[PDB]
Amino acid sequence: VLPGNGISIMVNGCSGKMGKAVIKAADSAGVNIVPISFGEITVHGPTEREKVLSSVFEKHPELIVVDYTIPSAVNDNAELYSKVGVPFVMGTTGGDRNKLYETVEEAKIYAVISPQMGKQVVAFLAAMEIMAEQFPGAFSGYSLDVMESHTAKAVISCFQELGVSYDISGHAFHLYHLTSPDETVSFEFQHNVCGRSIYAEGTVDAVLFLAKKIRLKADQRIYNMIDVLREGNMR
Amino acid sequence: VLPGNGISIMVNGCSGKMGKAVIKAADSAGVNIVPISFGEITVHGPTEREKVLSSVFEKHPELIVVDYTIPSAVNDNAELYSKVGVPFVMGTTGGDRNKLYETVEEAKIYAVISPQMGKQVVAFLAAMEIMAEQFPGAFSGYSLDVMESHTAKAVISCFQELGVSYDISGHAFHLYHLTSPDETVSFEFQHNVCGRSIYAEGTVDAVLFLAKKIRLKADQRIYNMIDVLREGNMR
Amino acid sequence: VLPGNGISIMVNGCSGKMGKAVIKAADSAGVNIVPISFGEITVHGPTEREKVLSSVFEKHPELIVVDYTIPSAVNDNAELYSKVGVPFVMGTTGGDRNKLYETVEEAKIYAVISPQMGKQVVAFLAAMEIMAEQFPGAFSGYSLDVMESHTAKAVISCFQELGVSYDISGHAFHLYHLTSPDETVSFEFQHNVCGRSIYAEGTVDAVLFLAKKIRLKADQRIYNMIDVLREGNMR
Amino acid sequence: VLPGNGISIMVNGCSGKMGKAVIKAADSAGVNIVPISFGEITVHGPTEREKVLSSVFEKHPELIVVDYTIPSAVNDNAELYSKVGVPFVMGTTGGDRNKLYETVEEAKIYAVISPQMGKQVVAFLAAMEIMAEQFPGAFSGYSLDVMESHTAKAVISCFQELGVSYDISGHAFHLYHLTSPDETVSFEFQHNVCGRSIYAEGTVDAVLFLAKKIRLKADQRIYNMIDVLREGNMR
Repeated sequence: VLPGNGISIMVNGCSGKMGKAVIKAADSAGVNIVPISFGEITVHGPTEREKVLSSVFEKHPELIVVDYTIPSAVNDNAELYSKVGVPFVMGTTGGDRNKLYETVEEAKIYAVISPQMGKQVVAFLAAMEIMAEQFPGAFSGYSLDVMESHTAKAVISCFQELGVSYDISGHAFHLYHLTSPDETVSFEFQHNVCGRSIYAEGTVDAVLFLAKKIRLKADQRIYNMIDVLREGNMR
Repeated sequence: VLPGNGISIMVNGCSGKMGKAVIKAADSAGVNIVPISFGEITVHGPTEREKVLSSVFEKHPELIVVDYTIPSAVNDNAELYSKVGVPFVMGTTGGDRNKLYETVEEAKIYAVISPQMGKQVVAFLAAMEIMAEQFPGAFSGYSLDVMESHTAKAVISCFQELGVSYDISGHAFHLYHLTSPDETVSFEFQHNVCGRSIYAEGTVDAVLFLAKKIRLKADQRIYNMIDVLREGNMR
Repeated sequence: VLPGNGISIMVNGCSGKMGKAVIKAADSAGVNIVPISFGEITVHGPTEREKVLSSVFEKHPELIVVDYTIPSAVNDNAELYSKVGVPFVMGTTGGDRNKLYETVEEAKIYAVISPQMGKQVVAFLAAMEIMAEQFPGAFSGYSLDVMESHTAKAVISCFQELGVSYDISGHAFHLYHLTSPDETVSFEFQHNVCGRSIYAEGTVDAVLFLAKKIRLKADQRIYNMIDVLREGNMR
Repeated sequence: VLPGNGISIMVNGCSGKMGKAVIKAADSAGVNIVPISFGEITVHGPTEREKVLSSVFEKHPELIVVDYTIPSAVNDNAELYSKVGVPFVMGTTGGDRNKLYETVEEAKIYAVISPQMGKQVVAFLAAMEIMAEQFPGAFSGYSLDVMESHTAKAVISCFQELGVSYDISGHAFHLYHLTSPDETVSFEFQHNVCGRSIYAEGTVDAVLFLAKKIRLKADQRIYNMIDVLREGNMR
């Protein structure tokens, strides 16, 4: 019995390398994928939007849209989902973020919105944010050195809250090096991603997460990746 | 105005390389160090224990003992502090741990007891324990590889709680490597300590922490390093 | 003036993810790519091999074949190149390696044969082999720990020659950790590859290398990646 | 049969933390240590230098001096050894280096002079220098990032010779990170030392090395750590 069993997604972003990875991952999970898309699959022109989508959501009431698109399209693509009344999971970056949440909360529609869908990265982030809030000053006097490439903005925000001083594509690489005042203690965290699979699997995870909240007819309609993580592994 | 200003410690362990590091660190903090010790400083024979110590604690009511000693001496050295009524900070390992806490709670005496006093290591531990409890399963399917040398037992306990599979001297070294199922994501944590300075500074930290709880006449008498970390930097 | 300027390759392996990366890299270098292939490009059936290829090599005398194929095809695909008399660069693994060199040396034909074409990896290898031969025993008594994933067989051969004790897809990851006897010294080497671009660029490098040896009418006909590295950067 | 068996050293630097580590290491190797010293052991005033030392070197013809001292004392302490005619191993930094070699080559006296005595560090250096000279340009276009603390000047000299772009106490730490142009390949070297034991053991190694060259009545009188490494492990 697959866990995606009984769930359908529409993947608006079918051509992007991200969209593909999502398709691959959803297919593994047993999530069925409807063969229509927007701006094997039949892609659709950017007119007649409501009617194509309303009639899919009518034919597939278990449908959840996945949106991985363009910052200019966010506020537009969200105004569409809310008028049709279909839940969605959106990891796209950009747009009037305040207007985008406004749109969805007036619609009382169900959604997961997180510009970052690598759920393992989020967890490490959240730990280092809990640590910074629970144990203020614990690393007072330590220095931080960073190497990166082409997210780490919160990480430095935490280490400052912890008392430290400091000055989607293929690969990503992050290295953070904590040194003690007398330089006799070093901590080092290092992070390598090759591909977008980690983001796919987290998108699928939000999907499965969000199907459950719909089914349970939950009162909160809008969720983030931390919400997803707290539910536990649904796989 | 130093923060150790107004605080005195007796360092039972004056000859151990640890004891020295504590002395060095306490001296930096402005903590005054009484020149008597047990089993520059005048070391004392293991008889007449109560009287030597009672008359120091009478002469120095702001005294806090620091104990870094032998596992066989723990339950004995604690029964002494409680009869004199002097607060202590004990990082020694071993002994009947249940009998040792029993001894101190009957005395209603003030103490910090943590076999691990590198407070930065504790914080990382606590983050990874919060993460494991808040986000069950977040790393389901990841494999863990470990390299070590001559603590990491909880770390593997967490990563199992997070869904992962797996098979005091001079230096210490720990490396932990998390790999994703498709092996396209890696996290790596690495940890090097050279010396005992990190433990000294944390012992001093518990001391300053514990002076405050005494002064404030706090109701809880027995604390651990997590308690110390939650107070914030006192330096 | 591109450095691939004036050079043509045929890429037998046009469909493999490796073959693609080679095409991408050769295109950057200015290497022209003929649109025929074997077992945009027109792929050809596995019969009439000599005639198709003889007439390309007649039409394109500056042609160099690149072969990234199947171990069963090595000894066969090499017997073809030698009868036509066309230089090739082959990174495929497998086959009767002794029979494969026999085939080419009787033909007195020009070739680069290296199952490993990431030239940067080869260099590190060669350094650690020079070190092992020049400085026998230099790491006598050090221990070696290794983490890997899905090459490192020589690396351990070296470190044994240096006195140490020990027990093509998307990503690759290698970590090697040298620890001193008293465990107060650690060296750590770490190696991450995401993609096949590094192998492409080295294949192209052998190509440019081999065009020069042909042009200069050099007496040695068969080369490896070390030969390529000693020539210097040709880019 | 210890390998230091039959060899005696005088350790001018008996009080420095380095000198101690050397003593510890020489004692392990079976090297006998004479109980006189300069500027258990009896330390000597800085006058009557020649006579004290001439009469030790007369009483102990197998003596080899080890010098770990002050830059101002180098040129002076070397002029002393040469007039007495006693071999020495000197890792001290500073002084007129040209005048210091001049002094020793006129004396035709036997010596090892290397400001760096961690022989394992030297080996890695020499490999990366062989690599830079044998394979010019091999890392053309790679970027280099460096983290350090309180040597690496040659390392960057090599990586520039390899085509890369770039902008004695307790602990030491070095991390070097090589990234490919498309950022899909990373190499990382990392280096941690805690203590001076690694330098001691290399000093002892030069000593044993130098006893052999004396015994064999070798024609070259002045050696470096590379010479020591090429002999092989003498332990």
